Amino acid sequence: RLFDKIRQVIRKF
Repeated sequence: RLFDKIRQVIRKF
């Protein structure tokens, strides 16, 4: 969901 995107970023931070 809209979070699937909030997860990717974590990869960056």
